[PDB]
Amino acid sequence: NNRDPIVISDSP
Amino acid sequence: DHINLKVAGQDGSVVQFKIKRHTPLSKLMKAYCERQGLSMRQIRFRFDGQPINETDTPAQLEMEDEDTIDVFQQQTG
Repeated sequence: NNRDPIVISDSP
Repeated sequence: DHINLKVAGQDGSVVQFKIKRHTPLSKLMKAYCERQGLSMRQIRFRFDGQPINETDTPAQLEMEDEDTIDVFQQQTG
């Protein structure tokens, strides 16, 4: 199992 | 709140995309694009078979939580 984590930045 | 989209690569990589429902999918495409270190013009994002546009959004495409996205590669020739 290969998991890559991506976090997204959201502008208010 | 945040929505979790299931983006999977042809290699079998599953990314835990923590994004919102109003955040542009264009940013999502670029994120994975930069993550793997490839060009955006090299990969194609497909949602339920339909290609994702730079003007598309989760709320627009009616993307629900835990929705899957397929990423294909552009044929060289």
